[PDB]
Amino acid sequence: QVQLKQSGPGLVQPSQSLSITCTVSGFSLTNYGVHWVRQSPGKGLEWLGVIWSGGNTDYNTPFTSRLSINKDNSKSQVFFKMNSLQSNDTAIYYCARALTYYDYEFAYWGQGTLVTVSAASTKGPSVFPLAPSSGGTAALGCLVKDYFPEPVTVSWNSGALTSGVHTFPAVLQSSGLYSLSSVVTVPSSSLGTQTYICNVNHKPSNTKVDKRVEPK
Amino acid sequence: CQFDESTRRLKC
Amino acid sequence: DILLTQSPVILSVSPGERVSFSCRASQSIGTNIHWYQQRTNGSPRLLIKYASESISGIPSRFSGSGSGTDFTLSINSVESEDIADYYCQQNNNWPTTFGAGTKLELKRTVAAPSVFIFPPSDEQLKSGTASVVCLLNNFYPREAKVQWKVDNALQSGNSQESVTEQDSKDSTYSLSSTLTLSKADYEKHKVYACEVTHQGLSSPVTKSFNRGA
Repeated sequence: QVQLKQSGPGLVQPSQSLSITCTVSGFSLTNYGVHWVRQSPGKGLEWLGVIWSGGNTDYNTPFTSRLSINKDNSKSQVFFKMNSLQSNDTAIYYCARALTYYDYEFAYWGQGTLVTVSAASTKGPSVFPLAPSSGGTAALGCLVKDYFPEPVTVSWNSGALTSGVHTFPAVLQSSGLYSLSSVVTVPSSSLGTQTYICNVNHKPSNTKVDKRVEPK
Repeated sequence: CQFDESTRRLKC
Repeated sequence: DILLTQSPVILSVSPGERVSFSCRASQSIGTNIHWYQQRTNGSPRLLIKYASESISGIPSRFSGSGSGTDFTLSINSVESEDIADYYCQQNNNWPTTFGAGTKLELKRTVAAPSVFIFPPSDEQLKSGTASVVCLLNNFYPREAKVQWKVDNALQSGNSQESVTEQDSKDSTYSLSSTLTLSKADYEKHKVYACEVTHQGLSSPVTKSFNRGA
């Protein structure tokens, strides 16, 4: 199968450079060009550039000066680098491949890299339990508090629990740190038999926490 | 409507 | 650069209904237009290429037409999994540009929320901060009121709300309201109440606990 997998999300300071690595499989960089697209609150979807099979590069006009795309055919890696970022350069950055080697209909996308431009510093979150205590249905969850920057991933029982899971959008607190809750509803009779763990990963800080959630 | 990086959805 | 205007910004339809998205170009671009779907926390998914040609693996209820400046993406019988934003992209002129997108919302029957309240954990109290969480689960429509009360005193300004996007299966929303206190304030009070107002309830529902028990 055809895939594109980009490097992790993270913080870049004002006036500093952004660097993302796009690793591909299911095809060869010598037969297809790799495009770069971003998606920002201010400007939405926005085509940035492309590196072709033969190594040539095209850059969208407002980025010719601060954009540089390179690759390594043998290692199947495309390297994205953009210089002197400002606040409005915060966006989801994607690498993508078209259907045919020369075209622009983007059938394959990377999972995206959320980039935050801020002179603040990284901070891992604390994880606190939302302990259960109607109609045989019990609610429980995890509180993922005081981290920066976005994002954080949450799953349940190492991916085995998905039904009834609600992970809420993060909200920015007055401290400038983010916070979210992730909940799941389960049968109350299963609280004695099953273990419920929320798997929290905050990649910008290499903070990885499994929190067991029990009735108090 | 503005795009939201947290949810990757438009927020209107 | 070609300007692409998608109309309208929000569409709200019911399951099984037909629905059309509109993408207009600032000048003629022939049939050089592509359509994309974006689900919650997803990357764009290619639906149609060159105005009308189908894409492998995309279900048949998706189709598109148009030429020149006026184009239409269509879903002839919409489903709950179709909840997403939809974009158009032109590539008749360099550089390729995207439209701003249309949000597709789904109507469904009124559903009352299931309310749960969580006191703060002793683990969090050790840092000197208390978070009281109120959960409104699986309700429709989105509008709802959460009123916090501590020892019958109305709380204002010290809570924050987060709402999920629409569920792809049952089309509901879920809401979290988090009331945040200092530990000193939390220890000085007893009765913590969350009152929920929603169209699906014939009375406000209150979930409360006494600190300790």
